[PDB]
Amino acid sequence: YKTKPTHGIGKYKHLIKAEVRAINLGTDYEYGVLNIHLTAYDMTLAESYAQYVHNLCNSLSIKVEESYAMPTKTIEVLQLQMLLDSVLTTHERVVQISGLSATFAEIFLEIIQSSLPEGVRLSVKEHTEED
Amino acid sequence: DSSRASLTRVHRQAYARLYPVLLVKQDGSTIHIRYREPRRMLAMP
Amino acid sequence: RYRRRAEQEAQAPHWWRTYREYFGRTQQLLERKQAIQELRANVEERAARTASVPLDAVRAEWERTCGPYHKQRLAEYYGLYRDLFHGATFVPRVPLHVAYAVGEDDLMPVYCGNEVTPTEAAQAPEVTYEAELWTLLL
Amino acid sequence: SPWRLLGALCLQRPPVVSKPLTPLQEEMASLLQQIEIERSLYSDHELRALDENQRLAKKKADLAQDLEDMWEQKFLQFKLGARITEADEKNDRTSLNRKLDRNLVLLVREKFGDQDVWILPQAEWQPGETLRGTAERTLATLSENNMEAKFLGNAPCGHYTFKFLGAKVFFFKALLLTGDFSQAGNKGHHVWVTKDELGDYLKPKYLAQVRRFVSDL
Amino acid sequence: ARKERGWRTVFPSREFWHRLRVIRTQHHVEALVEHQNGKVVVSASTREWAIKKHNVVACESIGRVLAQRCLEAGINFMVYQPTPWEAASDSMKRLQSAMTEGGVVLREPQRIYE
Amino acid sequence: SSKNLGGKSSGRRQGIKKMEGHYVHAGNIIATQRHFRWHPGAHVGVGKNKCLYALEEGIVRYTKEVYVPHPRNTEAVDLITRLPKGAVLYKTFVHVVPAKPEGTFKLVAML
Amino acid sequence: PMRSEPLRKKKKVDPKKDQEAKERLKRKIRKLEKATQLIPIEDFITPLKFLDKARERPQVELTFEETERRALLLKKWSLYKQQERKMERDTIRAMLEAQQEALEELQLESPKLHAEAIKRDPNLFPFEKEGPHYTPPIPNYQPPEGRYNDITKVYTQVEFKR
RNA sequence: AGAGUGUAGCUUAAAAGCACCCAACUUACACUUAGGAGAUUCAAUUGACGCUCUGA
Ligand SMILES: [Mg+2]
Ligand SMILES: [Mg+2]
Repeated sequence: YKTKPTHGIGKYKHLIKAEVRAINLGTDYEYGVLNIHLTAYDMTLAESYAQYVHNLCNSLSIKVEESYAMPTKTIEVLQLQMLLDSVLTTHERVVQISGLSATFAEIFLEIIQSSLPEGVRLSVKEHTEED
Repeated sequence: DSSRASLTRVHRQAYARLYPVLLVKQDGSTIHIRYREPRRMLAMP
Repeated sequence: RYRRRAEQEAQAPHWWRTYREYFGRTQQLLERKQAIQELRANVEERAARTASVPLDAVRAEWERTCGPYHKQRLAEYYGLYRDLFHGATFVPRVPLHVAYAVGEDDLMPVYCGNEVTPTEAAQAPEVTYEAELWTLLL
Repeated sequence: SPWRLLGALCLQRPPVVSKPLTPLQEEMASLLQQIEIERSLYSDHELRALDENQRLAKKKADLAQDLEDMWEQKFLQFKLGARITEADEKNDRTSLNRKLDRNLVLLVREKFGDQDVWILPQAEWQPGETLRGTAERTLATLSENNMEAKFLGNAPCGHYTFKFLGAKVFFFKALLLTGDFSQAGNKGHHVWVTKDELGDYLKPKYLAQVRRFVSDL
Repeated sequence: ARKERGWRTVFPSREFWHRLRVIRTQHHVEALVEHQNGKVVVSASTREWAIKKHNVVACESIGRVLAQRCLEAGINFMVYQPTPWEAASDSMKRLQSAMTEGGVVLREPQRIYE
Repeated sequence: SSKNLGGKSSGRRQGIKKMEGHYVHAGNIIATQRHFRWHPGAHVGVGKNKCLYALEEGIVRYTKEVYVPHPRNTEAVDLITRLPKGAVLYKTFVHVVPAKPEGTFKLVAML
Repeated sequence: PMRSEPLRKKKKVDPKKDQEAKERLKRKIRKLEKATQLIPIEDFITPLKFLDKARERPQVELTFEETERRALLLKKWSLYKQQERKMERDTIRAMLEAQQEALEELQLESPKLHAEAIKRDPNLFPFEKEGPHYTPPIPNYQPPEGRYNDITKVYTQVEFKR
C-alpha cells in the first residue's frame, strides 16, 4: 500500500517559506515600511548607530529588511563667511523597518531617542526613494 | 544613555587619519567630529 | 543548531519505523565555589591568552570521584556483564590497581580494557587497591 | 460604581548635552583612537609634514608647523561656551536650563481641599473629547506657557488608583522641541525635576511608581 | 568487522568502528568516544569536577586527558569527522594535536577482505 | 497540423526491484531512480545514475530517518537555514540488515 | 518599454497636443531620473589614491606590558556593556509591562476608551530629532563680545531683505 | 494585616542546556571563530528574608 499511515512524513516546503501600507483596521496602523535615516557629519558614529539600531530590532524581533546607504554629500565651507574653503562632508545611511505595532511605536522610538549619540539626526518617513 | 553608540573605530581597511575636530553649528552647539587636516576648529557659515 | 536538534529526534520513541529497531553536597559545592575563584587568579588570565594541566593528579581525582561511573561503561561495552552475570550490573567503588612485572622494573599496568601480552602475564600480578576482607578472582 | 474621571500627561526634555563619559569609557576612546592611528594610511596632513620635511632638511645642506599654531590660536581665542549651569544657580530647580546630561519631568503643586497633593500634572476628560487631547489641553491652560511640543502616543503609560468613589489617572508621554515658558517666576508652583531629585519630592504610591515609564539611564 | 558502508547522502558517514565527537557548548566542552551503536565508551567533559580544576586551553586539556584514557581503554584508532568550519577552528587543531601526539591515530585502518 | 513533436521516449523501468523484507545478495540493485526517492541507509551504496545497491548479503528494510545533509552540500544547507526551530526533515532510507556473520574461527591443525 | 510607449502613441498620430507630451516626457525622463534618485554610487568604495601610498606609515611594535593591559580593558569593556545592556533591556521590559496592564485596565473599564487607545496620532510620520551636543549653549556662534561666527548684519545681506 | 511562593533571562534542567555580551570578519545582519559574564533569600521538610498579590 503505497501512501501509508506515515504519508507526508517528509514535507520540506510548507515549513519553509517559498518564492505599501499596514492596513490592520481599528488597532490601526502597525507601522509598515519606514525608512529611518541616520545622518552625520562623521562616518564612524553614523555607522555605529545603525549598528545599534539593527541589533536592537532583532533583539525585539521586529523585522528589518535593508541597511543600505544614501551616498555622500559634497559641500565645502559654504562661502557665506578672504573667503573660506574647507570640505566638510555628510554621511547618511538608511535603516529600514517593516514590523511595528501601535503599542511598541512610541516606546521603540524612546530607545532610539535615549541612546542617540553626538551630532546625528534621525528622520522617520514612508517609502518613495531610490539610490 | 548617549554613550551607547559613542565609542567606535574606523571599520574600514585603507583610510586616512581622522582627527578630533570640534565643528560648531548655527545654533551655537559644537560637536566632536572626525576630519583630516587637523584644524581643531571648523566653523560653518 | 539543526544538527543538535536532529540528533535528539533519533533517540525518540518514533511510532513509525526506525533504523534503531532493526539495528539496536552542600559543603561540596561550597568548597568548589571558592576553588574556581581562587584558581581564577593564579592563572595570571595570563595562562589563557597556554596551561599544561598535570594529568596524574587529575587521574587520582578521577579515580576517586568519576572513575567508577565511567568504569561501568567499559565493563558494559566490552560485554562483561552479559557474560559474567547475565546482565546484573554493579559499579565498582574499590579502585583495583593490578599490575604485572616486566622483570625488575618497570610495571606494566592493567587498566580497564588494556592489552598486556601473555609473556608479561607468566607470573601472578602485583596487586594493591587501598581498601579494607576481599577475594580476588580471575 | 461611579468613577472619578481624570486625565494627565508626563513631559520630558531630552538631554541637550551628552553624558560625561565614565572612567572606563574614557580609556576606551584613548585606545580606539590609538589603534585608529597605526592602521591609518596616506594622511594629507602627514604627506606634507614628513616628506616635504626631507627636502627642507636637505635644501639647506644641498608647511607643517607654521600651520599648527594658527590651528591652536583659534582653538585658544574661542573660549568654549560652557556646559555649566549647575554650580552657578544650585537652587533654581524650575529652570528649563538646569540639567544638560539627563531627562527631566515637569512637576507642579495643587493644595487640594482633601489632601495637599504635590502633583505630576493632570487633566479632566469631558464625555465628548478623547483621552488623547485631554493631555493636549493642559499645557496651554494650567501653566500658561508656549511649548510647541510633540506628543507621542494615544495609549497611555501609567495607571494608578485611589478609591475612598473611585478615582483614576492616565499618564501619557511627550517631548519638547523648544521652550517658551512664560514668566518662569510664577507662583503656579512648578519645578523641573530629574529622576534623582524626585526621590524626596514624592511621598505617595500614586506617584512613587511613575518611574516605571521614565528612561532610567 | 563490518563498517556501515552506506549513508552517502547524509552527514556524517557512519562508516567507523570508533568515532570522536566533541560537544562545544557554553561553559563547557565535551568529548565523546562512541561505537557504531551509540554506546559511549570513554568521555572527558569539563563538568567532571576533576578537570574542572586547573576556551582553547580547556579544549586542548581534554585532548591530553582523553588520549590518556583511550590507551587505558584499549582504543587506539579513531575517526574525527567535523564540519569544515570547525576543522579550521583553533580549538580543534589543538585537540587533534593533543590526540594524535597523545597516542591514538585518527585514521581507522581498512576492513580487510580476502 | 500538430506542431508538437518529440515525446516518443519509452518508459525508464525505474522503481523498487527488491521490495521490503526480501533477501538480497551483496551487489543486487535494490532500486533505480532519478530525483532521490529513497536514500541509502546501512550497507546500501549509490551509483552514478543514483541507483541503490546492496553492499552486504542480507535482508532489505525501509525506514524513515532524520535528514542531515553534508555541510559542503550548498544546495541544501540553505534548505536547513530557512526552517523554523522545531523542524526536522525526515527523508526515507533503505537499509540492509546483514544475515550472515562475516566468518567463524575453525580448527585447521593440531600443532 | 513603458517609457517610449507614450512616445510613439503620440508620434504616430501627430496632432498639436501630442507634440507637447512627447517633448515634456524627454524632460520627464530626466525629471524621473532626478525624482527616483542608479546615477550615484557609494563612497564605501575605496579610491586607489589610497592604493600605493599605504607604505608611508607602517611602523608598529607590541609589548607584553601593553598587551596584558590591552587584555583586561576589553574584558572590563565586555563586562561594562553586559550589565548596562541588561539595565536597558529591563527598562524596555518594565515599560511595556507598565503599558500592558495600563491598556488592559481601561479596555476592561471603558469600551469607548478601548477603541480610542489602540490607534495613535499620525504625527509619528513627520518626526525628526537632532542629537545631544557638547555645548547647548546660552548663546552661540558668539554674541559680539569680540568673537562671532554668525553672519553679522551691518549693511545687511545674508538674504536680499536684510 | 491575609496570601502565593522563590534555580542568573527561561526552563514536567539537576549547579545543566539554551538565551545573552565584546571583539575579528560582513554595507550591516546572519553564520562562524576567539573570548567574557553569571544563580539555588538565609538558618535547623521545617523555621525565618525577597517579590508579586488581597488590605486600610
Ligand atoms: Mg512520455
Ligand atoms: Mg512508446
